[PDB]
Amino acid sequence: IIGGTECKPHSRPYMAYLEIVTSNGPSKFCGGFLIRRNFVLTAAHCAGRSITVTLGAHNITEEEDTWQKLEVIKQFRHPKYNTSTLHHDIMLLKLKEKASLTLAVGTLGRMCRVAGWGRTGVLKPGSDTLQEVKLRLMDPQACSHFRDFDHNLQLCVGNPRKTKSAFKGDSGGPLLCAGAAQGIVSYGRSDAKPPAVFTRISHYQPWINQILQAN
Ligand SMILES: Cc1c(Cn2c(=O)c(C(=O)O)cn(-c3ccc4c(c3)n(C)c(=O)n4C)c2=O)cccc1C(F)(F)F
Ligand SMILES: *[C@@H]1O[C@H](CO)[C@@H](O[C@@H]2O[C@H](CO)[C@@H](O)[C@H](O)[C@H]2NC(C)=O)[C@H](O)[C@H]1NC(C)=O
Ligand SMILES: *[C@@H]1O[C@H](CO)[C@@H](O[C@@H]2O[C@H](CO)[C@@H](O)[C@H](O)[C@H]2NC(C)=O)[C@H](O)[C@H]1NC(C)=O
Ligand SMILES: [Zn+2]
Repeated sequence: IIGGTECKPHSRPYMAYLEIVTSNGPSKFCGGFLIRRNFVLTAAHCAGRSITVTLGAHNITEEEDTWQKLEVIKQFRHPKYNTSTLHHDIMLLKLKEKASLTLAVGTLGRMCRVAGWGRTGVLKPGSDTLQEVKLRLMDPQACSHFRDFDHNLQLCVGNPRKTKSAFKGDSGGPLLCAGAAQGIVSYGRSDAKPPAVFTRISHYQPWINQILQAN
């Protein structure tokens, strides 16, 4: 998160920190959010050979009693996900067991909010703490330069006259507008100039329900 502020610890108890393993590189990291006690929603580009989810985190460097580190048994990447266009950048992770509900862990032109442990600048490392930024939902014309952006599938997020933005490592986290999840961090410019592209969750609700009912 660029231009955000550190959250009060555990103030976003649905937030999930993902560590993604690949067979041919080191760990990669994403966000996500707990939508059922045994399901996490995130971005399809966060898929890997294996994933561990950490719920209840604030400072991801300092293990504490709120932590619940949970195995993912199965990854459900949207079947039309496209690795070039990042159309349909959405994925459900089924956890091996249902999470415990605690104070720190629970399920989930207007201004929306996005939180994450990602980089705090183009050349800065990922944040040790959960950060949150308020971003403006933009008309789709603001994202035209993203040639594969589609207004029906995606949201256009972030005033280009502000530096505020999600960035690397924030992929998969939710954009909340009026306390409801509307977007998923997907992609943007390498130089972090807003706006960025989010997955429009509403489009995918039938697919989400289909997976949840079959698993
Ligand atoms: C995740 C992210 C990123 C990361 N990022 C890169 O850093 C990056 C690079 O080259 O280093 C490239 N991409 C990329 C990924 C996909 C892209 C695409 C660009 N463009 C321009 C495009 O049309 N597609 C489909 C990235 O998404 C940048 C800005 C914002 C955000 C977000 F959090 F807001 F989503
Ligand atoms: C997040 O937690 C880590 C671990 O407690 C903190 O890292 C310590 O930070 C101090 C000074 O910032 C260093 O001198 C120590 O060496 C660090 N310890 C370890 C184990 O690396 C970090 O400051 C915390 N970040 C917060 C709360 O913002
Ligand atoms: C991912 O999306 C790309 C971009 O649309 C697809 O590539 C296009 O596929 C159509 C249909 O085969 C062709 O007519 C275009 O020429 C292709 N364009 C490019 C730039 O290659 C691609 O097929 C998709 N991949 C998957 C597996 O979904
Ligand atoms: Zn704590």
